[PDB]
Amino acid sequence: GRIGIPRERLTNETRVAATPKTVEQLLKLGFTVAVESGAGQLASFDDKAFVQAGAEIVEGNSVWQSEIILKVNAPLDDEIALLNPGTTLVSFIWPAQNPELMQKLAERNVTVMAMDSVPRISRAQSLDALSSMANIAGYRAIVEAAHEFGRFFTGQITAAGKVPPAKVMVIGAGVAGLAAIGAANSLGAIVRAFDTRPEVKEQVQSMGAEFLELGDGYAKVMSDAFIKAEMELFAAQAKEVDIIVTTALIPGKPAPKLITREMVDSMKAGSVIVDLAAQNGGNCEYTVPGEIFTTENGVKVIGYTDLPGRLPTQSSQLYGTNLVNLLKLLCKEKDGNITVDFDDVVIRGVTVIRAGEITWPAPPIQVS
Amino acid sequence: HHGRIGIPRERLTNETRVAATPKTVEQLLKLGFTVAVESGAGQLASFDDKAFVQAGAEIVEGNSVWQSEIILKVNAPLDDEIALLNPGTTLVSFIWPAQNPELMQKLAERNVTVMAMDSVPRISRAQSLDALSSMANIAGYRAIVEAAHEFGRFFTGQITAAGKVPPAKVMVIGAGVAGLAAIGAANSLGAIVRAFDTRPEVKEQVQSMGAEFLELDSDAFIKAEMELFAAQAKEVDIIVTTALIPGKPAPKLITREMVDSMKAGSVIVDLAAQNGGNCEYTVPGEIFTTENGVKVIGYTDLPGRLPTQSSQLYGTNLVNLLKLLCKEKDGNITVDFDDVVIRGVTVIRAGEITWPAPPIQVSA
Repeated sequence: GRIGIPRERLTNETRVAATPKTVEQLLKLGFTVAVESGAGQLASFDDKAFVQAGAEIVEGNSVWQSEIILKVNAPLDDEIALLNPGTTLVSFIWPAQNPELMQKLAERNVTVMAMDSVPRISRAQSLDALSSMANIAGYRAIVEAAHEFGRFFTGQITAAGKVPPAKVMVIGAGVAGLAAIGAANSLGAIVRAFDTRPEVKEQVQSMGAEFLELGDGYAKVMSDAFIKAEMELFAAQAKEVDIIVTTALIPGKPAPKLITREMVDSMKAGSVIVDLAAQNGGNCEYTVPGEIFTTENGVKVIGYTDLPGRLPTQSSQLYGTNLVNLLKLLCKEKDGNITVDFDDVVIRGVTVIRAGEITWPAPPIQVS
Repeated sequence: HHGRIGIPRERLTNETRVAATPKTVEQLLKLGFTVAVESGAGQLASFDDKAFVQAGAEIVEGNSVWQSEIILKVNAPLDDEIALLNPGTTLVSFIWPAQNPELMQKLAERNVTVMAMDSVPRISRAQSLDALSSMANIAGYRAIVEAAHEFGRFFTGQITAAGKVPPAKVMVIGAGVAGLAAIGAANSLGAIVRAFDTRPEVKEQVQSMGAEFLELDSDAFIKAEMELFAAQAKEVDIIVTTALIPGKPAPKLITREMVDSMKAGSVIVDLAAQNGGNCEYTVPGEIFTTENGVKVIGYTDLPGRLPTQSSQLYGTNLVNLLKLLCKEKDGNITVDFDDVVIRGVTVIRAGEITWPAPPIQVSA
């Protein structure tokens, strides 16, 4: 029952699937652990920190001689061949967006658990890698914004006068949005947030932010009238806020253009936009994914797509913990053995390949 | 023109600040002056020509800015700028007369008056003019912004579904203006802050910010001070060090061995870098990453990395000096050497060197 933690080989990836702390937890579940030399380096975990935790350090491709492989990103083409039959791989996969990856992994005769496919039910929250990375992203977004911003975020009285607080608008109050509201409010900004779902109002307000206000709900938010009013709201806000964080991103779909060139052009010089939808084209029309773009009117549009990789220690610890929590479901006894029980809707949801046969997608959850 | 203030574009390599903003321009006109800003002077600080024009300034090209009765700058004029200073002009900028006798001589020969913003006496009624404090305040804030950007973990403690994350631990060395601003920024990010200062009178300030005022236990004092830092280096994630006296080599307070003992991924922001740094690993102008994975931030331009704020506060410092110099609000400068504040700041008066000012009793 050996778990292998490979070094992440996707260029510029800084995260690792286990930390010294998560390795201790993995051993308490009866597994042994091998970590590939250098795997945690960019996340500030040296080989010897892993050895202190009770892992064995291995070089080269011998980490792939393991019953279980825990990774962040999916095996590259040249890593798929190193998966041996009967191995359980746990990583991000994105099966819906990667049919060819699925076929390649299936031929290897492994069991694959995609961390993007954890069911969004209450009991799976300790396993939800998407929420873990989103929460880090929202915090990191405000750090990135403070870095690029040329003014105090924090209102204060100095001898040379009273400085006002920065004004921050956050579009989308899902997990990333809320984290951004939280970090912004801690820095003493006047925070404002918009979300199409009225249910989140009370949550947004408890964090200290203003909830912005403008045939089922779905039709409503899709209608020309609502979309016109929403664009008007954003145009007006753009004129008075210093920082905008946009988070409206659905996996696999192009991101909606909520912040147009014209809105950004209306902004005060030195303002910052952090576009957390950059990996799907961005919520902002000026966004160049992977980069900061500066407009003619002096606005910095931040479009990095690796915010969690920019908090690599935190992301590795939280993601690693998500994996521990999945393995707690897989290994209820002492004991180092994995049981893929499809009667557990969380397991069923996450398991996208089982012994060489594609089991994705799972059915709608319908429980008695 | 008489009563015209010229705001030149800064020429110093990589300078992003400007000596006036649209808001200070509004204040300057309220004092009876007119204002010419050299085109682009505010660009790097996010003040475009149009914002100055909207505030009431006139935009001028290159040299025209020097045809003003008053010139406000950040950095001292370069040789080719000095030659464009006309007799009777009043120049306000950082000057650093001790470090620059040659410059003092060249300005004197132009028969100008010079107010050195580094020479504001450290008495309480001059706080609103103290450009050194404005900049130190900015640097402490920005030091924490740089630390958070480079740090690979949450500063802020947090309960998550995937675990409870403790807050970052921050040690600030020196609780003068910059140290206190660092404390404040770190607090805003939810960090546990500890601070050390040799002056016991800052204890209540530090404790009032919810920070721990570290205690000890001349060669006995230094050794116990180094033992505190060595012990704290093993526990904290971020060290901000601020022990700097203008014109003097910075004491090495954090040694290579101390940094070598820290948790990997830790960050040091060394605000004494411009005088060699308090950290032995510091490389002024750069981040140096140690073999054990600690980032040592040695930037010497923290205020230039917050240029909009730096310009605003410094520009206000200049307004407040002109409020003293222009009591009638009529666009006329009157230098009154009975006021110790003006006597201190005035380093050349109409061609005559007046620095150093007679000895004075002060603060800190």
